[PDB]
Amino acid sequence: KRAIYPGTFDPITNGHIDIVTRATQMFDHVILAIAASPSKKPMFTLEERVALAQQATAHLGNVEVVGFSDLMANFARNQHATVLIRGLRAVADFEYEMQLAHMNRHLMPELESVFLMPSKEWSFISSSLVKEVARHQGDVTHFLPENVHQALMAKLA
Amino acid sequence: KRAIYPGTFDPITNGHIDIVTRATQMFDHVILAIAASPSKKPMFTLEERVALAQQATAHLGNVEVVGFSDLMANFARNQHATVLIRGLRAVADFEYEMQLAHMNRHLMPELESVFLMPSKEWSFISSSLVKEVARHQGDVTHFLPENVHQALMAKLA
Amino acid sequence: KRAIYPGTFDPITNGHIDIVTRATQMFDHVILAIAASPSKKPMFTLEERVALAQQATAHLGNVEVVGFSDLMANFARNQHATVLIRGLRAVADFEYEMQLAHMNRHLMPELESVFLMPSKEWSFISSSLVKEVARHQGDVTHFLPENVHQALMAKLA
Amino acid sequence: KRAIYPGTFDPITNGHIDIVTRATQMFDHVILAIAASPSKKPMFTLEERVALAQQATAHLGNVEVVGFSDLMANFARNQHATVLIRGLRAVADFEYEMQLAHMNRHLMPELESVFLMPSKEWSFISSSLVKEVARHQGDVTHFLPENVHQALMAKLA
Amino acid sequence: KRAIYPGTFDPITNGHIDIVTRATQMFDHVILAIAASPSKKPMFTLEERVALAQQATAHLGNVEVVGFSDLMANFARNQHATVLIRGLRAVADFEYEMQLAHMNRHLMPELESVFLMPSKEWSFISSSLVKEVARHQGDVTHFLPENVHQALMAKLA
Amino acid sequence: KRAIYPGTFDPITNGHIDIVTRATQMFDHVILAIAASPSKKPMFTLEERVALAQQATAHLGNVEVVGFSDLMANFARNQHATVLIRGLRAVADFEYEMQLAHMNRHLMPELESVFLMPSKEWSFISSSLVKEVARHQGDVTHFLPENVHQALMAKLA
Ligand SMILES: CC(C)(COP(=O)(O)O)[C@@H](O)C(=O)NCCC(=O)NCCS
Ligand SMILES: CC(C)(COP(=O)(O)O)[C@@H](O)C(=O)NCCC(=O)NCCS
Ligand SMILES: CC(C)(COP(=O)(O)O)[C@@H](O)C(=O)NCCC(=O)NCCS
Repeated sequence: KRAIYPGTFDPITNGHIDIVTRATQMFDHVILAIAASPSKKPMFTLEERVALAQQATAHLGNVEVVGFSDLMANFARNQHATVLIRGLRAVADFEYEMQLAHMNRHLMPELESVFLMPSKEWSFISSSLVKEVARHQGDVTHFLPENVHQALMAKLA
Repeated sequence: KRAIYPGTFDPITNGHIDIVTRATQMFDHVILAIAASPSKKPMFTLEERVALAQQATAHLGNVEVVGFSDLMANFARNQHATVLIRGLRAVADFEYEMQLAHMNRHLMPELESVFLMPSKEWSFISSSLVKEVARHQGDVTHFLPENVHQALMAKLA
Repeated sequence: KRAIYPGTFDPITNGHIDIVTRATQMFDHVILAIAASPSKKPMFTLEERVALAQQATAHLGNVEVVGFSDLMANFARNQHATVLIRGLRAVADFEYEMQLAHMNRHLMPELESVFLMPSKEWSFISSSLVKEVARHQGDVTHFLPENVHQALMAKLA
Repeated sequence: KRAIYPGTFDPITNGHIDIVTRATQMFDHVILAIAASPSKKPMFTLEERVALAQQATAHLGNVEVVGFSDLMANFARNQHATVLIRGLRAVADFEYEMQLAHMNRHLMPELESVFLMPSKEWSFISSSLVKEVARHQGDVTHFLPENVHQALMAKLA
Repeated sequence: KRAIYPGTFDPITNGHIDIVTRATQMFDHVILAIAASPSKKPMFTLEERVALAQQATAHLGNVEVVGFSDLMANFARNQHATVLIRGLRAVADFEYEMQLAHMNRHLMPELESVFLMPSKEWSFISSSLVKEVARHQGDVTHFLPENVHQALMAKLA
Repeated sequence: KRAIYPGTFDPITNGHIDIVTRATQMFDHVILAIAASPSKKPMFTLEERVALAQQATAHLGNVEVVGFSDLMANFARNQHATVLIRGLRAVADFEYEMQLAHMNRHLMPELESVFLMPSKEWSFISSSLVKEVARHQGDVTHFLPENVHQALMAKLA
């Protein structure tokens, strides 16, 4: 059972770690796929995001961090993934998640979308807000792995 | 991995069959657990709902149908399940799901709640709606397993 | 074009009057159909709700008030209606509406469900809320047609 | 400023304690008003719910617990309150809140409805869920004040 | 009865065709109005969008495809439209649709907003996602009229 | 009791006036804080927005209009505010408001978020839509204070 957990992870947060950890307990191998070509230019580059994610999940043996470009479904297919991990926060855009799941099912029926729920601790935060806050002189240490915290300070300095 | 798909299944519809089927393709064994749910004054008795579900899933070798009146978390632990399956078809079916999911996580942290999405075909139906239509002699053959439709027909009028 | 505005109308409020009025300006004939809805244990009998609605819409020459206990789709077909009217005032009043709408489309595909939006003035009221307030002797004259308020006053205390 | 926190509190949970506490830090005096709510067939009698709330808030010197069967707006006016407190933990708990809020504003315009947000810890619980879990002998000590848990234990089984 | 169905239609999809077709069955004349001056620059130009829409609705006799600039309400007024067609997908932003409907009612009270529901087949897809997917090497043939499909390939080539 | 009511107020609307007025009736001093460095470039400059807001709230004695940059929470802290005013429209993005409230609670626990509800009159409009409409030759006089109306005409001229 190969599962894929795609996203921009710009940067990876404790919420992401929470989700991927829960996934590794259900599936044999989990590919943490980092989107290589966003439309929004990232705060961190693909290479940086991959490095941060690799370090943050170094302790997770069955987790593989890999960057990818173009369509996520095409990458999942080539990686032979049959499970698509999606984190559902309390503040998630449910309607959007439904569009995404149905579109991905259309593109690759053999890839089953599964939604996991993070701890209440990370159920109300998003990478978008974390960056915004950090960029505006706010403390977001609590939401990030130590390595990501150190990298973010250098990035905003 | 042993997964438990809990619900009232009063009656089990094609929507439920859709969800349990996706579950069996993902996990080794799936226990479709039917709760007594007396506070809901079910149309069919627990024994009836169990028989209907057993027949409706006879073709699924990895599905085991069982009834229970225990606390969901205790039953899951006692059934040796570590994954809890629930279907998501609408926003309303999200806030309520998070409460149960977090409550179950509190009672049994190792029980991971997984949410699956049904086919577009069954995204707008529920046991409740099917029963209401049937109570008015409307054709619901399209939404129920054969044995269940017969049972529902016989149960009414 | 013949349109049918179905509901329990227990009792019909100014919100309903608002919707049916917008309906008459759009379609040639509008049938305000009151469902028996026994499972809801209506405050007023079907006969009472029909009389209240008839009086409350006496000024609307294109509105016909009728009661029914049949399957909504069959009644619509038998009334020669091809448009089904429903009001939308909130998100909750959307997911539930889509289920009925898709179920009715399944039973009678030529019956097109149309959703209208009430005035801001009636966007937060419902028959249920009005009754609850009235049960506590609160002033609800503002939300109900004159004849309906009298009837509600008489019905209670 | 005198504020009134109305609800059924059947039973009062740690979530309610969280909300009322935030209320006392904001307003001089807070009246936790427990509605009879007979249509809800409360588990505990009004007298019982009042006693449970009184004990659960004994440490809060600015909180006054009272029971009422009157129209919420009239009781608020008669209690000389000008602020109405309500907690928000989910979307569902928003559309329903706006209806009551606008209805109360109609009955008593000077009564300003204020919405507070509970801690993440209590964002997914409700009296209803706690009771359902307790009816199945599940451990709910974590979500209820000590005296309330004892009372709930004694009330059941 | 003249109805207007406004949008950017960039490009027109099967969901749009579904909605406009349902509209032509209720109203005498339907103006498929294509927004001429978006803020987001279109994938296809206004002229292209009009050509694609005209071809895709060539079989619909009472449909008129027309481009317009500035305020939709001002165009509707000059076109003497009294019905404003809005498609409501399951994944629609309901709150936004309410803002839009109320703003348009403020601008032109004589223009009544009517919401139609597409088939379940097109209830979870948006032009936004279709473009995104196509632009990233995904197959979206299923969601577009043949002529639109051919035009999109040339556009992305 | 010092409360802060932050926002971009670009420009200030009747909805904003409604909310700040309700706030001044509950708290001793209200700081209407205008965001100085948005990401979206404003229609009106910070200086203009402050001037417009000052004029529009000139009649409100306990209201202080002040511009601020960087993190709102840091400004609130330095201003010694303990109440954070948030307006909740019927068309509000509730999930987003929850993210914001929780993030701000993390940043400054002593700042309590309180949500107020505007009149039904302003419950379905946003500054975003008002600007869009005005920019496209639509009448938005009804939603703005006279001074803001005059300033907007000059701005778009
Ligand atoms: C049956 C169900 C899964 C709900 O499913 P439903 O929406 O199909 O009725 C839930 O009510 C349940 O778990 N019941 C058993 C009693 C219990 O433990 N309840 C607390 C659940 S958190
Ligand atoms: C009465 C109503 C329109 C619902 O309206 P309501 O929200 O006003 O109670 C619906 O329950 C109905 O159509 N009842 C008739 C029985 C039926 O056919 N039910 C299936 C509807 S899909
Ligand atoms: C008790 C409550 C505050 C609702 O709270 P709840 O969600 O905790 O049950 C409401 O039902 C109420 O105000 N009841 C008193 C009767 C009344 O005036 N109802 C109309 C309220 S608009």
